Amino acid sequence: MFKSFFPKPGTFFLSAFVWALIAVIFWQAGGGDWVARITGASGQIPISAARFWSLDFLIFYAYYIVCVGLFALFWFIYSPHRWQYWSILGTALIIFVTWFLVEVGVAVNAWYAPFYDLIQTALSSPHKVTIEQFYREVGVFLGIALIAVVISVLNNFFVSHYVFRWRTAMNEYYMANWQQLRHIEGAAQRVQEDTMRFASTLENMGVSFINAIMTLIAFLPVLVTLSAHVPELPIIGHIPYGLVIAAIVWSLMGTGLLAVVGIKLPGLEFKNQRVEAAYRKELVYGEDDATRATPPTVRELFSAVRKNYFRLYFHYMYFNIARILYLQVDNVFGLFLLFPSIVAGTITLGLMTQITNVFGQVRGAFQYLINSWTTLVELMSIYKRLRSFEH
Amino acid sequence: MFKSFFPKPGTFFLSAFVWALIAVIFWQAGGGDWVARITGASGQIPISAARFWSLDFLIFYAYYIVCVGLFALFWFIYSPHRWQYWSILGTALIIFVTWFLVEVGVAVNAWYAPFYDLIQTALSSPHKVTIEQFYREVGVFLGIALIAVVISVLNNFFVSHYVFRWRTAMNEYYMANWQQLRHIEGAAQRVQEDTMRFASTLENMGVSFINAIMTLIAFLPVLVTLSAHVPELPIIGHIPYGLVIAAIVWSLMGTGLLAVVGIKLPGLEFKNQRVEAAYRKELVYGEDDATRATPPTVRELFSAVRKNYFRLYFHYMYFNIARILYLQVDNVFGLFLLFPSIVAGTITLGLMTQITNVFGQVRGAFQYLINSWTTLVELMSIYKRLRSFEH
Amino acid sequence: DIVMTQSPAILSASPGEKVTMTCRASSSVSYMHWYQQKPGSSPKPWIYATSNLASGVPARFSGSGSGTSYSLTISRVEAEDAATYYCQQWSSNPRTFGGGTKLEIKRADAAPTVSIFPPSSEQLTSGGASVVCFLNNFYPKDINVKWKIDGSERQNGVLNSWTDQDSKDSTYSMSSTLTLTKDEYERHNSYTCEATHKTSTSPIVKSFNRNEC
Amino acid sequence: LKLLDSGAELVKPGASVKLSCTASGFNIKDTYMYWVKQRPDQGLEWIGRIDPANGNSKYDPKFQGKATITADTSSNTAYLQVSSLTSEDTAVYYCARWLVRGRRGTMDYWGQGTSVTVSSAKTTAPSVYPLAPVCGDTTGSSVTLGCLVKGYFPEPVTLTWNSGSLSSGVHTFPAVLQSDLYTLSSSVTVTSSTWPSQSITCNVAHPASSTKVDKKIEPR
Repeated sequence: MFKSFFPKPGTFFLSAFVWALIAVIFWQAGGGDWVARITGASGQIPISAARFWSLDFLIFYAYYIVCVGLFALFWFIYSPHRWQYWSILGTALIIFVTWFLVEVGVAVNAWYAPFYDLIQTALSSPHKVTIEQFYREVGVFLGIALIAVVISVLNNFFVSHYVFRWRTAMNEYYMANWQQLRHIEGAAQRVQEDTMRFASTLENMGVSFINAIMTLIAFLPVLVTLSAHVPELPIIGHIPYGLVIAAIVWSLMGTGLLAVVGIKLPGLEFKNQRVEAAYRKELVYGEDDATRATPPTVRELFSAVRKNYFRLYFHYMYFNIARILYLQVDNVFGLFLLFPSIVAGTITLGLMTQITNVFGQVRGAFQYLINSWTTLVELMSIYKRLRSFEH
Repeated sequence: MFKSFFPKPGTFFLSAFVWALIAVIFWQAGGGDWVARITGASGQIPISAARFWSLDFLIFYAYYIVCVGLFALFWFIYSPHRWQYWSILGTALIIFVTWFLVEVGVAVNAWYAPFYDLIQTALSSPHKVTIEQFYREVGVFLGIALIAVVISVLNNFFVSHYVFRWRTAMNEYYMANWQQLRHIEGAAQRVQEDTMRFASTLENMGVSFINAIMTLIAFLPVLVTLSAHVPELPIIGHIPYGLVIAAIVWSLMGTGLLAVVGIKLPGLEFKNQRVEAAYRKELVYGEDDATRATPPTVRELFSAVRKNYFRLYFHYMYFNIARILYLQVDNVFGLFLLFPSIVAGTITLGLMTQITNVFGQVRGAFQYLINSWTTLVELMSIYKRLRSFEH
Repeated sequence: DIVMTQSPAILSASPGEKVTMTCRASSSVSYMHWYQQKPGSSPKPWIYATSNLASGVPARFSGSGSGTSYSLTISRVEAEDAATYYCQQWSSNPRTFGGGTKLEIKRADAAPTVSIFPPSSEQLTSGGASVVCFLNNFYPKDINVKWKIDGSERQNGVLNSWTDQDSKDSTYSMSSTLTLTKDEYERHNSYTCEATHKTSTSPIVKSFNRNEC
Repeated sequence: LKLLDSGAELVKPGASVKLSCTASGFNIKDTYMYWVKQRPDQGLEWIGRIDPANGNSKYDPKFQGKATITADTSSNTAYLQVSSLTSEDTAVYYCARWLVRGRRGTMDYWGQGTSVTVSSAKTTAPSVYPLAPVCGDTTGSSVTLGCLVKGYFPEPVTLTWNSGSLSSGVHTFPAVLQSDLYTLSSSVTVTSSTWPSQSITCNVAHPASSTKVDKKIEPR
């Protein structure tokens, strides 16, 4: 958020947010989809990899380009810079690619149903199927996986170059003022390390947080529209939205409890670090002297470090128990909610698999945020270090 | 393998190896199973968690305890020590527990088949099953998972305590001769760090290597005995052991080929670290003296570090492509080999799942070996450091 | 169950005309097959999945249709296509057949040839008399037979049996049998079978007397 | 291809019976083998099917608990068992084969059928008689002869002319039932010159009671 790259930490970000809000609430709720009425938009979506050329996606690509164009060009004219192209357009491109990969995942999850319906029919009545249909299905799956691979590789390349450009920008800015910053202690380590650390950490946390929110906003409507075939739950009975509530509660409980039961560990890690450092320092003093290192004092220091490791080893068992127990129950819990519907003969093998996969992905979309928090802590430490060390 | 812990660095390990070989080729190949003829060993093994009390297991427990007891008593009497209890019996116990966990995994994999056969029966004919049968199956699965959890947690506890005992033993031994070791540079950081590093690293490598061999030797005969239901492969035609060859080639090719195609990266990482270190040192000299750092030299050093990063950023693409493509195709390769067999009416829904799971575990057993090698080189560096730093 | 209705239930044609039958379902199938059952023999497919003519059958058969409406067509019928046709659906695990549509072949009129046969000596020794008269090669199917004993219409103890339509010249045939005891047989003298048909209005009469032989 | 069925069967109300269908010319591991029932009202009814490769069988719900279908994968054969026979189970049973894996040729082949007569009456032996023309009517260009069989149970009776030497101009009518006794006839037509210049005889075979009779026609 410095002054060199990303023009300002003030009006720029606020303007970005306001323009994003206007665009979003013009599209979704306000219904800009009436452009689809002007054009000959079909309104239906295929299943193969031929989806990403249909008018429904191409209209959105055009709209995104237009919005980003207006926002970027206002800032290009209003207040020039040096790294404006990277700072604006690289961030826009990274956001777009993250959304695209989420859409690819949705496409595959939708493809899982016809295949397993076909396999069930092949197992039950073998005179209705021929092997060419299996070959065709495998063909379409490869058709999706190819574009997934290509986009992923190119995205990794671009992200790495973007990070390095941020680093070189603020390195150049600092070295422009090296003469007046010499005296502040520990300047070399600052300029040589904290730049990369700060840039990489911030970019990683931002990307992960965006990706988690996008996954939730893409995969909740699928459960809402797929819970129509599961009216009755094994113990509760009848509840209007049983699947959605149960999925949210299970995933949230799992992740949140595993997080809260193990909040005390970092303090114990720090205590171990400090005691080990004290032992090291005393040995260093006693090295070249014949009196500093003496059996009683080194014995006391080692007793401290031993007695203080044993506490961490004792506490870690609760975390181990919670983690392993949840990891083992989750294997069959996702299928435990579907027993009365399997018995009554309502869902076919092919909607069991969609449902299981959606459970897995929504559970994996609650794990990004907890990592985002841990990355934020590391970010804040370096932020205070780099803000104190500027006059 | 030091002189303090582990009674001797010489005859001890060789004697352990020879006696292990004698016991193994007396039991398995030499037919010690005749002992089961004295007792009433039926030879049939249940699927529930009551498996671990049948005489076919209990004889094995007796045999292991007898062998280890005799071997340990010989050494206890021949050449006494101080950490004999830990050094002998802790190691024997860790080996046993690793074997036990592998057996639990085998039991669950054997459980997968009846469950999915029951689900298929339920889906094909809506009047044949009720819910109580599904509850029974879930019950037996929980029965197994309980003991898996308990053993895993206690094993982690004991391993950590044993490693710390190794560290305290050899730290005591070194400090027993501190006076003569005072002058050698870097004695303090050695005594404070290398001891823990060596102990932890060597223990981890040993356990991982043993566990990999055990998984392979436990899971290949299941593939051999299950390859009777897949006579024809989609492209080849007819091979006596098509499944075993296909699984071995697929997993080996994946892991080994990814390891080979990404062999050249660590040297590039060395180059990056060296050029960054040069930058740092030059800035450190420039900190106090006003004639050291001048824009010429700092420009040159930054040019070098940038040019040396871009090479890594460009080579990373081969590895990314290979990894992502393999990961995507793997989702359906295991299912691609079973089209003609499903059509021909040989395997049910429940021998698809066992085959997929066994493929996965055999693939995962080829992963520990490259972890073992990677840990071994690290261990070699520290071994030579602790050897040279001793007279 | 998928109930399947076939029309028309009885049909006719002449050598050279074109013939169609319809087999309409009660829900979508996509799996329809067509059979043929001649008299006294097992069935035999023609049309598999409604279009694919099976192994070599005369090329005048053809099937068509999709959804829930199917037709079988015969281009130029012959004298060898007098049989009964079914239609099987396949897309469940009950499998339901059709009702069948007997096909006929038209031809020029013919007159029945009548013969009368008295009981033999072994019948006389057995204790019961039986007189049988045959009616051969008449078209169409409708015909009636009458019994006369000394001019008296005798109506009880009559048995009639018909063949099926022939597969070479499209004719029919009747066998009529009348059984009595010796005591009733020897009390009368003259016996007569009479045939009434569409071709002529004069009942064809055959008779004999016991005393003559 | 060939499918051989069993023979005709007569059962008493209450007994159970097993029918067999043996397949020669192919491998029953590549097909279905279902069974179809046809009552005297010629409409056809579907009983059940079996998949010999693994053993999954399926039934019409109306027939469930009344019939059982099995296959012998070792030597090509299929069996069906009917239990608790009543008087409404008089019909003809056809086996068939349907190609599922290995699709070429005709996709459906039917057997021949085995009548299953359920009855309580007792078996009997036939009465065969010849027929000769009336006196003096040999002035026509062609004359007919008849062979009549009466008073037997159960079906079927095999009637042939001159041990199969003559098969032209012959009519054989279906047999009818009356008071638990069966009756049928057969008529042959020949030229006036042929007879009595040559021997003409009808052969009657009734395997159910193991009877074989030969009758030669003589002028009056």
